[PDB]
This record gives sequence, structure tokens and C-alpha cells, in this order.
Amino acid sequence: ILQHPDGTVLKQLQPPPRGPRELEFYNMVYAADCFDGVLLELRKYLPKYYGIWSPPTAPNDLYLKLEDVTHKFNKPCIMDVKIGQKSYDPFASSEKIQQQVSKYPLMEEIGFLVLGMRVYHVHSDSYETENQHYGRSLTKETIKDGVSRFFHNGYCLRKDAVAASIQKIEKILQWFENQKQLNFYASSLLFVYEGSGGEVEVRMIDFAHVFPSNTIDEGYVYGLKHLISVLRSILDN
Ligand SMILES: Cc1cc(C)cc(-c2onc3ccc(/C=C/C(=O)O)cc23)c1
Repeated sequence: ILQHPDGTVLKQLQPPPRGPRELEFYNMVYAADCFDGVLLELRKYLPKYYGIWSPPTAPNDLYLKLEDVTHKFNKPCIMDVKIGQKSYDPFASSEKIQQQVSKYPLMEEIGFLVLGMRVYHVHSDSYETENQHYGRSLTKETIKDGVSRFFHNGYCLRKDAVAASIQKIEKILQWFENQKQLNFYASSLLFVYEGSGGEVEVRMIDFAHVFPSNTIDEGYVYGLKHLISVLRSILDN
């Protein structure tokens, strides 16, 4: 993720087939001739897409130019949460499935995985960051506290941002409960709230493993519902 002063991020296409699939996902959703109500609604929950971008002198080098969802924040607090029971896709080999399940064997049980967070602390005027190993450490016993950490600014628990997050996730959940044409594996929700101020963003990202489907995305829904339940329990802290 390259953050550009103009309010965008550049995301480099991952190696094939992942990068190409993500490009084609954005292209389908943001097709200027799209009249599919499901895809038109989905746009609300993605970063705005500004098309494929390559350096003037390097057409080999493929990026997605995307909206920087954090741009309108002063001190953005950022959490990336992978959603679903499976982070392997329907065409994974047995080895690929193990690779993926072994990354976090609780994925089936919990339905989400914190990929990281960046949390502004007011008292120190500083950020604390958690990496992939944080979320992968979390168990049924510690997931609630693990998520809570995102909404603690070193003085209070930001229950406003928690409530706002539930409300925005609910709209995404509603989108998933009214579509049976896409299934999303290893995709994430990006949570942003203002650390320095009620603004909150919850957007879907990471579409290297979105596939056509004829079913509800039950794994994604499970994850959304479990994540909401956790956030809801945090409101009782
Ligand atoms: C500073 C910072 C940190 C992180 C983790 C994400 C972002 C971020 O802000 N707007 C973002 C928009 C998109 C993506 C990735 C999209 C994809 O994989 O499809 C990431 C973003 C910004």
C-alpha cells in the first residue's frame, strides 16, 4: 500500500493469479456500464476505484489506484480484519488449504482474523501498532480483548467508534444477505476511526480471492455476525 498525497493509495497487483483477479474484480464492480443493483450497492462499501495505474515509464508495473479511506482523518486509527471461515478459495490445492488453515487454524471457529492495527494514543501523542502475529495469537478466550485493544486510546474505550462500527458492518452484512453471485475469501474489512470526532469508516478490501457463486457467502456472513457479536459485547465493558 503506497499512500499518495492526493488522497489515494496505490496497491500493487499481487503475482498471478491473485493480482489479475483483483484487477478484474474492481473492473467488474466499477464497470461504467454496470446496471447490476447488487454491484452498484457494493461500490458504497469498497474504496473508490480510479482504474489500473502504471508508472509513465513502466507499463509493466501494475497498480490499483484506490481511495485512501484514512485521508479525511487527522489521527486515523486503523484495523484490518480478514473475514470468513476459510481464507483459501474454492480452487486451492490440498497443500494450499493447509498453508492457509495453518496460518490461523481458528478461522473456521472465529470467522475473522485481525491482520493488524494502528492505534493512536492521546496521552503519548503516538501510535501503537500490532502486526499479523497479534491477531493470529488470539483465541476464543482472548478475541474480545484482542479487538477491544483497537478502541482503547490509552485513557478510554471508544464505545462510540465500536457502536459506529457495528452500524456500518450491519449495512455490509445486509448487502451479503441480499446477494448470491460473489463469494469472498481472504478479503478484509478496514476499520478507521478518528483518534485525535465521530467519523468512522468500515470498508471492504483485498479481492484477490473473490469468485462467482450461486450461494450465500455463508463463511463471510458467519464472520461478520461473529465480529458484530464481539463488538456488541465490548459495548458492555
Ligand atoms: C494507512 C493505511 C493503512 C492500511 C492498513 C490501509 C490503508 C488503506 O487506506 N485506504 C485503503 C484502500 C485500499 C486498501 C487496500 C485495498 C485492496 O487490497 O483491495 C488499503 C487502504 C491505509
